[PDB]
Amino acid sequence: HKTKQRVTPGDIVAYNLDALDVVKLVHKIDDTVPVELIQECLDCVAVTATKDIYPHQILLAQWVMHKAFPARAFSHINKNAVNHLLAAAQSLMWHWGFQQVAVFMQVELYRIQIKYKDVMDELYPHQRQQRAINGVPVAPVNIAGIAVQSAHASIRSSNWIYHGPDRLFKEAEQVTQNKVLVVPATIKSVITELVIHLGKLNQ
Amino acid sequence: VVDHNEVHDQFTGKRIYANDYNTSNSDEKEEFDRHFYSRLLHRGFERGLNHFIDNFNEIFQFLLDANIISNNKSEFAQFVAQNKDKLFPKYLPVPSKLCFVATTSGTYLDKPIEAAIDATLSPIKAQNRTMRGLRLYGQFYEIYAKSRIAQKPGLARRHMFGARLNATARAVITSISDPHDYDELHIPWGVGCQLLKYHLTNKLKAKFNMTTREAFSFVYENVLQYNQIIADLFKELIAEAAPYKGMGCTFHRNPTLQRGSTQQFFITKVKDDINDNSISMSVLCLKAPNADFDGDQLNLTLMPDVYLTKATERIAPHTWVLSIDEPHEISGNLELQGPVVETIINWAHEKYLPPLEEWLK
Amino acid sequence: LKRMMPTSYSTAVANAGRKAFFLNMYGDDKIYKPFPDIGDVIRPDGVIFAIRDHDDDLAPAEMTPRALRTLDRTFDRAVIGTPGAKVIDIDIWRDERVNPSPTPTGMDAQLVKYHTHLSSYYRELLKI
Amino acid sequence: LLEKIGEDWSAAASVKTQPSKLNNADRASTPGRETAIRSFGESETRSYNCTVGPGPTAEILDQTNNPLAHAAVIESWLTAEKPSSVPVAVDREKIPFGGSRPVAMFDHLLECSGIALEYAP
Repeated sequence: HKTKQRVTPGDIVAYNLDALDVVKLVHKIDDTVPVELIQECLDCVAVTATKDIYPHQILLAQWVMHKAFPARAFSHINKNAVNHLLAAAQSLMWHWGFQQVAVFMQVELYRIQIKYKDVMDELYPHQRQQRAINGVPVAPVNIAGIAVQSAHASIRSSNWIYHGPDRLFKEAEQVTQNKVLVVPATIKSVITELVIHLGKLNQ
Repeated sequence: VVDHNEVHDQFTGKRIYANDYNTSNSDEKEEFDRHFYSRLLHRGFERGLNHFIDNFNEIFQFLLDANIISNNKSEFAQFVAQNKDKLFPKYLPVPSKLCFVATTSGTYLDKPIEAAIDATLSPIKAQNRTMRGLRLYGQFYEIYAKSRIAQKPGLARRHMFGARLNATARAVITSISDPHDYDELHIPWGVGCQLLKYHLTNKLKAKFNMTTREAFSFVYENVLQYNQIIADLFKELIAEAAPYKGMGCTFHRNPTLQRGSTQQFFITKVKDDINDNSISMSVLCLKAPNADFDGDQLNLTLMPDVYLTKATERIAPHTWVLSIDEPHEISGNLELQGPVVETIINWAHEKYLPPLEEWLK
Repeated sequence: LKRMMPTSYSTAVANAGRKAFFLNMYGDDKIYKPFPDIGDVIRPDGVIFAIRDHDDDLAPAEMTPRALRTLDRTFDRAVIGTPGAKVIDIDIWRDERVNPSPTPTGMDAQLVKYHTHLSSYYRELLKI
Repeated sequence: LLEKIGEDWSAAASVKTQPSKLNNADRASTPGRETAIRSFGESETRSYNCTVGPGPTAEILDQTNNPLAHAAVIESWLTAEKPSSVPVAVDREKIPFGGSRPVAMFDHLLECSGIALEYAP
């Protein structure tokens, strides 16, 4: 419930109260977001409140909205805070056009390729150095590639059940005979398209 | 006296009653020790350990023999016969993990921790080992109530009577030589910027469109730097107190013997000079504690509520005006200082007018 | 009181390795400077060489040029000193025998800029 | 000019707690000290028990020894429209008395001994 990296009690309750202000948290990142697009994701917090939280949702909510909320505060906040933060991240990824990844936000459990490497090493210049062997010092690998590889391993680990807005299910192309998700094969390409966009808003 | 059989069937937790009854330290000291461990007649019936022990009756006492050779107490038999259930049940509780603190290059332990011998364990030898463990239990609890409770650094006289309160400050003191009131305190910029942090966060989230991270950065950035917005928010926070002059606070002295050592004042003005780090106090309140400007650091606590500020009215600068020695006399703490009196002495006791003979002639 | 003005000399020391790494203050997005140079002025806030913890999965959130410039007052370890003060001396020690480099690339320019001069000075001092 | 100028001041609205709010290390990460000041000693709480009533002087210690009351005073400071002059911060209907950490520790240490400190008419 708490970590050994000691934080002051009293700063915890401030992040418990600022995480409920969804509209100010999404308008500090991008002010050109419609209010009904936030409300359609915000109405679904009453259904997923009795469910569990999985670390791929925490990673996708910690990556986005870092300009108005710290990522390290996610392990020191309650359930009603992370539900509103997942709804805010779902609305922020729905507005930006990344509909293939924003479905996996409010959900109940049942390296870098050559196309993006040149711009991902440009937007993230700080890379992780690797150990050489019999000389020949290899090029460093990107830490954001390790992060998106961990997110891709966390997404495809198990099957999923959608608990969210039906308009988001109708925007993206997913067929259904029951309420189970279908993971596409290009799901590693869209999240790398998100982080680069997350590079383009920050750098 | 608590029924030990009543506490071990109403636990409803993990229900691990067998701690020593199941383990045998067979490659279990790496798991059972660190994860778990890291009414005792021998306390009261301990007048028989001079050079001979009257408790050599080992097992199966069936205590009904009234052979009491003791001159200190006669109501001990009434204490026994009042509640006969004493060390009868089989379920004796284990102290929690919070009572024992285990790091660094050398594993440091404390000397009153001598209760781990019971965790490491013919009937005539096992029955002797149970009472050996019971005497070790008594020897542990007596020395833990003597060395960790009875001492002045301990749980009772240091932590059970309050220590290290929140929303507090400690700084040196100056005086206010101004036209002012008798209950006014001037908090400096560096003390007031950290004592009122969530108040500034609330005012910055209400008056401005800022998150709590940007508000925390704006608060912590302008501690050693003056700016107009934090000063205006301080003036607003002072002006928000409608029936009081400001925020109610308490002010202490480190030698606290008399009534005047603990007073209640009101924060009325935050200073603009960042180099001045001192709390400026009233002149008339300097006499009731023995407080001078000799480099002494004085403590201050902030009352959050209105009910707490109304309850702290019993300690006020007007409460020590009447003396506690004479029945009808105001005490000497109301007396003015040296340079306050000397100007009135030079003004009133001056050759100002001719005498009464020359005045009517 | 302007003629009675004492002088205070202070020394602040920090470490950054496998546990945690530095932050990018005192410069724009085209340079990296964890500390002011010798003969520079400290910022109006007293934060000098603030330290951020070492994580891997928070790379698009924390290891971005926007977050390296801003300072979080919580979940961090800064060093607060005097706002108006001139930097007099800088001493940098370095263990350079570890085969994995814990610090990422682009952050160890100003460190080795002092470390090479100190190593050359001590090398001449041992050579004499 | 002399030694001991005014620089050893302290101010802390919230201090880190023990895994009970004492910290002693290289504390130079904040402008000014952030340590809790022991303003309430034994003689101080004795004078606050005699002059102030015994009721409201236990709430000042219960707002520190209980972390829930320490969170509740910051919640009342951050949820009110006026940060100063708040009537009630910690109501005793949701967070009642009896959740002090050293008091419960002493009660547990005396309960493992086999006795209890209570009273009855």
